[PDB]
Amino acid sequence: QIVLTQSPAIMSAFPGEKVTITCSATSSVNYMHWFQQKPGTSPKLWIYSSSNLASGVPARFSGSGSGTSYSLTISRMEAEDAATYYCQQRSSYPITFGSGTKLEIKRADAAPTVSIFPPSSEQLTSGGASVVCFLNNFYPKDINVKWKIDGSERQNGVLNSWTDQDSKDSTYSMSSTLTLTKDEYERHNSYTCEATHKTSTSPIVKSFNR
Amino acid sequence: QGQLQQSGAELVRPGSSVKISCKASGYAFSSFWVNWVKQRPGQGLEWIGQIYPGDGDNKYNGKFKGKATLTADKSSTTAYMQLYSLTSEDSAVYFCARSGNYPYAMDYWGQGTSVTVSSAKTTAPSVYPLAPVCGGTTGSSVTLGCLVKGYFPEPVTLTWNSGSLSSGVHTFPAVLQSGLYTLSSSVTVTSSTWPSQTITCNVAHPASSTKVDKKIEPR
Repeated sequence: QIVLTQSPAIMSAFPGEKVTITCSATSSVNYMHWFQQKPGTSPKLWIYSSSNLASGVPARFSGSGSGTSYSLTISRMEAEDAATYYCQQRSSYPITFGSGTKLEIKRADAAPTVSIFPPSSEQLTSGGASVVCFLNNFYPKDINVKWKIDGSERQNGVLNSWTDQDSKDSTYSMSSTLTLTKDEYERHNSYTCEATHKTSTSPIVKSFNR
Repeated sequence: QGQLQQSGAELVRPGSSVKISCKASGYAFSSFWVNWVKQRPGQGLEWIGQIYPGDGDNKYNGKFKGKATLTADKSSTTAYMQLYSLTSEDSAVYFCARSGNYPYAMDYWGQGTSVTVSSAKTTAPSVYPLAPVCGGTTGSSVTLGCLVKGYFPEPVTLTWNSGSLSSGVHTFPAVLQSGLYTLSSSVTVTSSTWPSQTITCNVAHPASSTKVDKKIEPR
C-alpha cells in the first residue's frame, strides 16, 4: 500500500523554462520508473531506475532520488514536452502509480473568434432546434460563455465541450450548443452567444435575429 | 522486435463478461511477464496483475481478485484477461504491457482496448449541416460547421471532403446527452473558397453501419 504523491497536480511553462516535478512515497523504495502520456495514446517508458533515460528521450530530461523522494527535471522546456507524467513504484505489492502531473505549454495571449449558427431546416422539419456557437483559437483556457434569448440569460439545455491544447499553435477551442423545442425557438426573436475572456474588459457577443 | 495487438472496442450489459486478447508480435513470448493496467476516463493508472506465460504463474492486485483472471496461449503467444460481474466502475481503457529483466520496466505497451458497461441500445446519429449567417463569423474569412446528434456507442469518424480538406478543422470531444452522444466540427476556409467550391462533412458510425454525407449549402 505504498502511495506515491505527485506535485504539482498541474502546471504550465513557457518554452525555455526549467521544470521540476516530484514523486514521493510513504516508504523507502529502491527506485522509480517514469512514463509520459500524450492525450489519446498509450504511455511510454521515459526514465528507468531513477536516472537512466529510455530510448529516444532527449538530453534535457533527468531524474534522481532515494528512499522516499525522487524527481524529474527538464533543463529547458519545449512545446513537444507537454503531456502527463506518471511515476511508478515496483519494489513492493501491489505495484503503484503516481497521481500524475499535467504539463501545459504557455504562449502569449490570444483572443477567441466567435461564430453563431442558427438551426437547420432539416432539424426544424423534425421539430427541434439547436443553436451552435464556436469560440475558436483563444489561449488562456479560462473563458465564460452565456446565452441570452431576447435579452434574458438561460442556463438550461446547454451542452459544452473543449478541445485539447493545439499542437501547431498551443491554442484552445470551445463549442457551445443550446437545444430547444421548435416551439420555444419560434416563440422568440434574438439569440446571443456571450463570452468573457481576459483579452478584453467587456464581453464579446455575436447574435442573429430569427 | 516489438508490436502488440489488442482487441476492438466492447459494449457489455451490466452483469455480463468480456474476454480481451493481446498478441505478441516479435519476441520470446514466454520469456517475460505480461501486465494489465486500467485507466478510467480523464483519470490515472492502476495495476491489475501479471502472468508469466511459460509456467503460467501469476500475481494479482488484491482489489481485483474475484473480478480478474489471466490466461495466455503459448502456441500463438497471446495474453487474455476476463472480467466478471461488470458494473459502471469497470468502464475504462485497458492496456497490456511487457516487462523485462531486472529494472522490470514495461517497455512496450498495447494500443489499448475500450470497454463500456451499459444498458443503452445502439442508435444511429443525425448529421445537420451548419451554414453561416453572413457576418456572424469574424476573421479568418469563413467558418462552417457540422453537428452530429444522438448516437450511443462513442466511436464516430468525421472528415471534410473525403480527407482532402484537413487544414483549419476542429472536432470537439463528444458529450453524453442522457444515454446518447453529440459531437461537432468546424472548418475555417478563406473567403473565395466556399460557395465557389464545395465542402461536405462525411460522417460514419461503426456500431450501426451508417455513412451520411452533408454538403454545406449557403442560406
